[PDB]
Amino acid sequence: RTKQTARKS
Amino acid sequence: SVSVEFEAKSARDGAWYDVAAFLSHRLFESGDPEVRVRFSGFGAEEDEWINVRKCVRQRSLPCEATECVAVLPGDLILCFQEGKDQALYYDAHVLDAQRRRHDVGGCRCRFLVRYDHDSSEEIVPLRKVCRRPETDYRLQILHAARAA
Ligand SMILES: [Zn+2]
Repeated sequence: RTKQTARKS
Repeated sequence: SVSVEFEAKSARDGAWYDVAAFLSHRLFESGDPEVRVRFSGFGAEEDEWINVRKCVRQRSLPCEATECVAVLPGDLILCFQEGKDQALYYDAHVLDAQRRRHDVGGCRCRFLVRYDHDSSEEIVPLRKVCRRPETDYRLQILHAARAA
C-alpha cells in the first residue's frame, strides 16, 4: 500500500 | 514468496524515503558498509550514499483502517510531518492514543506523537502513521483470537 508523497526543502 | 522492501534515511534532512533501487556499494576498513540509493519518485540528482546498518531498514507500513489497534503508546512509528514548506516522513514515538469508534470513512482514532529528531509534538490521524513491519506480529496474534 501507498505512502503520502514527500515534499522536500 | 514474501517481498521485502526498504526505506533509507537522508543525510540532507533526517527523513525516511522509500528506496527504488540499490546502485552500488562501498566498504571501509573501519566498517559500516555504505550503499548508493535511488529514491522512489525522485531520480538521479537525489541519489545518496547511505549507511546500511544505521540508515537502511525494512519499509514502514501505511496503516489500514483496522490496524489502529497495532499502534500503541511507546511505539516508534514513521509519521508524516506535513508543514507548509515541506512534508516528510520522520521517526516519532506514540505518547497517547484517543480511540474512537470507526465510521463510513474508516478509522477516527487520534494519536499524540513526539518526533524523535526535534522533540516536537503533534496530534495526528491514522492516515499519517506508518507501522514498523514487525507490528504485523500483533495483528497476527489478534487474528488468532477470532472464531474458527
Ligand atoms: Zn481507529
